[PDB]
Amino acid sequence: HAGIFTFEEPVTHVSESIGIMEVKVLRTSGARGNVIVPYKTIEGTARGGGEDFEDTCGELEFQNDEIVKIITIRIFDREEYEKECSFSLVLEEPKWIRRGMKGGFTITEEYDDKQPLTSKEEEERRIAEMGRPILGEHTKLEVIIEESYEFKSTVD
Repeated sequence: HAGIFTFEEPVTHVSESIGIMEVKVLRTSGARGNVIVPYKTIEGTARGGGEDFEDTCGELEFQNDEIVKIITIRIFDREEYEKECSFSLVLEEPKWIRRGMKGGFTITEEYDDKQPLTSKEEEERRIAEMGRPILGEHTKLEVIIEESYEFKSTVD
């Protein structure tokens, strides 16, 4: 189906002393199957590797629209020195797995170990990919941390 996954808010500012932050990945259209939604933390001005934040890259399991997933990022209690440290988190191309649907099942048996599904030439590959789950239009999560940040009205 046309799956659309996006973050709650594209910018979140959190405390250094928060430990773990929580972001829900929302599904605009919904979910109906078994959808694996990968994500990856982008080191902007903040340093991963356990310095300011713990970088996290994994894949979330969105089966049905009923459930929601949360990305838990480790924010370290780092009282270093004032930086403009922020990191972004983005969602990767989500994949729809069989058995979670009804009637029509995409039996992914044509896959190539290098990277693509369509390991052939352009057999309407773009149309095939347009029939794959995607993310929202502009979906990024800029997570901002450091001693003394400004808390704006983050409201929905």
